[PDB]
Amino acid sequence: MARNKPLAKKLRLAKALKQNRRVPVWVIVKTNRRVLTHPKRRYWRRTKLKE
Amino acid sequence: MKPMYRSRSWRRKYVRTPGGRVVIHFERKKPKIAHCAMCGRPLNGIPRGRPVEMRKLPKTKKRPERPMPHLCPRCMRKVMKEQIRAQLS
Amino acid sequence: MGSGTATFGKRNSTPTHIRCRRCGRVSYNVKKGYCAACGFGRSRRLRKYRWSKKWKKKKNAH
Amino acid sequence: MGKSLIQQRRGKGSPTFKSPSHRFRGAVKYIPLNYTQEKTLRGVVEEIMHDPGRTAPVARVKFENGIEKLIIAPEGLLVGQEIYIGPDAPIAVGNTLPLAKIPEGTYVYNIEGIPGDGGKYVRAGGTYALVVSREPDKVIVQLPSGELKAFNPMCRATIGVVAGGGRLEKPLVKAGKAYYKYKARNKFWPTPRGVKMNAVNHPFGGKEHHPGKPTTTSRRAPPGRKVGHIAARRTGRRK
Amino acid sequence: MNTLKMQRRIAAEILKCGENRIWIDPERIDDVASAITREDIKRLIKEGVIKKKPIKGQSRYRAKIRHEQKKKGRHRGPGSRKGKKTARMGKKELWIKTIRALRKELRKLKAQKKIDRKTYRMLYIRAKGGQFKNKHQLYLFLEEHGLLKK
RNA sequence: AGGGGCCAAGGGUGGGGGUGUUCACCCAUUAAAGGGGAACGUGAGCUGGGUUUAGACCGUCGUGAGACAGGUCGGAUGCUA
RNA sequence: GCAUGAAUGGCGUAACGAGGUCCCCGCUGUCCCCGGCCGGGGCCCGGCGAAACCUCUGCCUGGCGCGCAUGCCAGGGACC
RNA sequence: UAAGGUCCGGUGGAGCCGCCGGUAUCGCGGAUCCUGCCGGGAGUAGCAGCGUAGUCGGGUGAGAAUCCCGACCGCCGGAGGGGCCAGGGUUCCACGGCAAUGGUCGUCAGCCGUGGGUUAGUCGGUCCUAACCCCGCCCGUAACUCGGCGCGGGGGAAAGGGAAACGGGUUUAUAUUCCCGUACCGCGGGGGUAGGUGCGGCAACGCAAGCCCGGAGGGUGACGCCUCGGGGUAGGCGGACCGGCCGAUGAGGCCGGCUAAGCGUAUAAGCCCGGGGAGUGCCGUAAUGGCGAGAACCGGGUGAAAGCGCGAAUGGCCCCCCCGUUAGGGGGGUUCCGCCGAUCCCUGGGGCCCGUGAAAAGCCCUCCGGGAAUUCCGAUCCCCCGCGACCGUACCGAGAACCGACACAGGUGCCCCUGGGUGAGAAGCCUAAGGCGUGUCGGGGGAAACCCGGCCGAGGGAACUCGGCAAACUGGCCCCGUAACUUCGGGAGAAGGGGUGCCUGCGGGUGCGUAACCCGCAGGUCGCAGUGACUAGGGGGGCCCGACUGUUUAAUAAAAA
RNA sequence: CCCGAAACCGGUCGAUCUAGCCCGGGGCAGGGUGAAGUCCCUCAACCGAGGGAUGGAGGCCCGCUAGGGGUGCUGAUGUGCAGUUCGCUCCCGUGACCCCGGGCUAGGGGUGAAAGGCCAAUCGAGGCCGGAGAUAGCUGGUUCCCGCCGAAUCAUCCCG
RNA sequence: CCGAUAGCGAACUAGUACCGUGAGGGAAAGCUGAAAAGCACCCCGGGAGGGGGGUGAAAAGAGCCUGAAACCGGGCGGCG
RNA sequence: CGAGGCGCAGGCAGCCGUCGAACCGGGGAUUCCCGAAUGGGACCUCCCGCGGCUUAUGCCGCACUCCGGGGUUUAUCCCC
Repeated sequence: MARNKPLAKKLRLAKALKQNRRVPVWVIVKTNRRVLTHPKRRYWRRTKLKE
Repeated sequence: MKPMYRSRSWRRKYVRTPGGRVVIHFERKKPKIAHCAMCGRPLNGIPRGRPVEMRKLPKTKKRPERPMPHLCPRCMRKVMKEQIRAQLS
Repeated sequence: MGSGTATFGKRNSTPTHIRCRRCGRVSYNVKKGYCAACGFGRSRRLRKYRWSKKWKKKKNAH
Repeated sequence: MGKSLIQQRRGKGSPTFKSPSHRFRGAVKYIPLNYTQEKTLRGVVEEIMHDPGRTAPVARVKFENGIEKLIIAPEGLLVGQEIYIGPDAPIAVGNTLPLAKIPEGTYVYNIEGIPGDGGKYVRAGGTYALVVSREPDKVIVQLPSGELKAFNPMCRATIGVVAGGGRLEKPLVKAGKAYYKYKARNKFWPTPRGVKMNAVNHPFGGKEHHPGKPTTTSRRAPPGRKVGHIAARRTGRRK
Repeated sequence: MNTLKMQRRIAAEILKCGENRIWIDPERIDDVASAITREDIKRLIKEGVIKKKPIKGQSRYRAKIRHEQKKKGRHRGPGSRKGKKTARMGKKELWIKTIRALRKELRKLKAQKKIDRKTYRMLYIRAKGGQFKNKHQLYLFLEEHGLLKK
């Protein structure tokens, strides 16, 4: 099917997805150069996981 | 559908939509012949149907009128001869 | 098994190891029902050892 | 030194050496809670089946107190034969009675060794025990090996012979058909020889075909060294 | 920018035809570019800017002439043949065919009264036993006997 | 037509049959079918049959593991200067 | 029989084998003896772009020397 | 002497010396040192080898061989296409871009940025239980997060078992789920009537079921192997009619012509039942074979698929003639007859056996019936009111989303295995639906040497070499004929020899009436060659070893082991 | 002084690789040969003889069906496409066959049609951690300068 | 005592990124300036790229204090 | 403590605070799911047997294993 996620696993996948953003520009102003790179960036292909 | 392998509950009829899409459907397996069991013979006046279908169908099909619908009339043809001999003595 | 490693390796596909209900590391082996890291399923206790492993992360945390 | 041997694996009860118990069929019980004396008990052959792991045919019997149990099938049984259990069972084939109640010089099988333990003796295809002599003290019965064991007279047994004779009269034919039989039973196979097994694998025999030390082994020899002709009294076929 | 890659897939589902069959007018690329919706694609279908190629069919002429010729006993000499003898015609299958008529034949005759209950047994039984070639032969052999002929 | 000796390397000094064979044995030719050296010329050229891996067999030896320049089948030939 | 031999199996064997060895017929560039062709590389251009490894370097021959030298010694060749 | 000290200039823009006494994780050239940074190699190799693909106009943009549109030229054809399990995890979809990423460019994208999307009473999970597992308890152990038994309970298949649903429509993205239509599960009411808790028929048997808590029992759930035959229809193709098209001549060809799940009413070989009564004993099947424990033969009954109608004038195909910057539309007509040939699917026989081939949930029946019954009762019959606890659904599923660090020529399950031509064929080639030209770097030198794939070589016919290794030859099919040996089964497709095309005209078989195929025969005739292509065994003999088939050092040894 | 290996041992962690064992499923174009079994005709008193049919078995054959294996080319590659690949050729291809999912067996243990093979790029005893900075008579290295003196490479003993 | 190739695994986004089926293994990554004035306005450029002018001082102009060596371009001297 | 704050984190925007914030101490409220995880199983989710209560949804309290005491058909079964 689907497969075939468990509800929770989708919660976890969703979280990893959240971590896989790019910071916003304004924080960056607030910082005035700065913590960047966002360090977690996870690529779907590039990386695994956990499950 | 979700079953791919041609497993037993899987088995297939071709179905047409008019869309001309032509999609595969599963079919329910075709009926095994209930036995007398007291002597092995397929039973007259006893249905064939799919074991699910018998739930939502009629009971008339599921028996003959004579006692022990499960066994054949001739095997009952033994059993009464015995029952009386048993009441007599 | 030896070489021809590319030819071989279609399993791993199946998973036997996860984020654990108890610890959260990547070792709750679905098949055994045992976490390699924490020891959940196997024991009431957390896995901890003289060598250690578990301890090392904790000290490191301090 | 070398690994545990082929026999030592067996003993573990590990699964290559574990009998299936889920494709295999019932065991014999005669049941002594309704006793032999003050009998009550006849039954009807409900069906006859082949038991895979006995390599013999076996009977399901429907008793008239309402219990269903298997009894090892006699030759020349019909489905709807009545089998009786007790001493006041008729003296005929397939009927079960105590040894004392059974005549001398009649063929008998399924003999008890402790009264009321359900048959622990003569339960193979086509072979049979002979009642040679009977005395109220002890009844001596002659076993399939030619060898006489004394049993209590209040053991049960069934009159007749076992069914499924000729069993080794027909051959096994090929390695395929044989493979098929061993799955039906349990018997570690294909089984090779120790002689071209390496010195690690097995106590006797090296790289090439020749035995190490003598094949013939002690009766006080170790586990894992008790292979070959075990405690052989003689060997060969000559003076 | 200017997609159009989806718009083709979408058009494909509305038209219920293959992607490869879609014809977009070359003069009207700009108009299809501004097509975002299916409803737009549907407009463009009516205006004749989005069309379907015709589905081909392989010609059977060449088959037909062969089929007629093979129906007529031709193109089947020892030099066109590719399978072994039984292969064209299954030796069990033909026989399975052969015997049923010999039996129908006798059966027809059983109702007609021509042959007594007394000949038929020998004949029917003879048919299982392969004496008859068949229809012509059965007719001949009984005719020789006399009882058929009556 | 030889035997034996001197000068002389300019040129020539082969083809096959057995053998893993350098050697050697033989055949028919040939004018003659010479010898030796070059990492026992020549594997960042080939070939890889043999010698001396890991599989196996026989004989001998050895209690046995196991061995043999005894016999024997099989057993990879890397690199962009 | 340097140093065979009977269930540490002897002998023999139809059928069978991507097994070892030998012969014959057909066939055939394996060979006498190589040519031409074709397509992909090679080779050039444009864009893209690594590695192995790295004391140095225009030698050759002899002698010597750790006895198997571009570099010592003596000649010769020597423009990049 | 020197280890090292000191001064000037430039740079730099806050800390720093000397002496004396102390102290040490105290001085670096090597450690196939360790780490970090960097050059040559190179602007070289790779960006080729596998069935070798693009190309012209035009659109867009700063920039176009590789983005898009059309035309034109190809590959693919059980897959380079379609649907999916695992697994991945937003890769999906839209808009805006190109610094990086993509074996090259890039205006594209799977990258970057920013937004958005997976909706379920009737699909599956969930339930059952398997092989098997765990827990408590009993016990062991010095003891346990250890250990096997015996009890008692609980768990165990997203391809077993199993309640019930399809079609059409719509979305940028989802849909059997949202919508529309039609259908229906479970439970819970209500209202009627069969029902003095069913009437009516000799019988083989009739449906508008059988009041009821309870437990019991019994069938069906329910299972190994392979033929053959019987049925179903997905569906391939000729003829005829209706439109669309292409078009020397206006022919022939291409194309659209469809009917769902759910119901109602019908299934019928198996299998029973009456009548009758086995004469040299008869009869049947494709076949083995049945019969006096009921034949031959006549009437019945009885249980898979299948047809028709409902579902459905619809809807969905297919055209025509008008409205136009546009939007939203309108009116029309066709939407058909047969006969014929097939995978599979379902149903009987039958052959097999030193595998004799799990359970239960659930149904259906029956035994008993705790009680309620005549002011009655009950609802399997109808019809009708209400409701649906929970998780999953995107996309991919692959010679770029999996796994191999790589978008790796690898290799991992199913299903479409019956598209047309071919031909024994799920074979090759070609070709249709469908997909693609991103198995992602281009261009040039007629391109010489050399190297890989491959083609052809006179004469000679293994002289090569350890060795005919490699390669060649035979070749499909039909006919003839067929040795030694032999475990009589085989050897054997021995060997060797002949034939095979097209056309024109016949005959046979099966059937029904000229269908659908198949098997022969004669004449005429062309080529070098008729399996002309593709497909497609070289043969023969002695000897050694091992009986064979199988297995073996997964990855230098497949053998005699 | 510093570094340097093959071990050994103790406690742990793997059967998603792979081996066998078990449950429950699935896959395998087409073609050949033709056994038992059964039938008939003609000819014979019988003994049998000749012919033809029907049926359909096989650890069976052919086969580049799918799928499994991997013989030769000692070819192509050999800083690969690939840490075990490619094409032709070749073996098997209804089976002692292949395959999926579940489930079992763990390190002197398992498993093995048994090669010392296999048990997750690691097997004549896996991996991880600890003992552990093991210890080696053995290789390599051991860094500022200057001044002064300046060797022995012999003897006896020693599992040396 | 050490002082960012050092000292705690880790001066920080650390037990992170990442590896491994798992047990377990495991980095690197500190410095603007007085003030952010963190680059307006003007010229150029397809241009988010880059150059001139604009700060006490930009070898203080965005991992921005200093700013070595290897090494790379150009230029000067010399050789060629 | 007391006159600015709104964590690391200098942005933009807006906000709060004398009826005294931020902050510090003490006390209190809320404190998901999994976890010894205790009703049962699980791949961090799901199902279920009682009893209380609101008309219903909602909501509140409970049933693994010892010891101590009860209840009763003394089912060793259930309750504090």
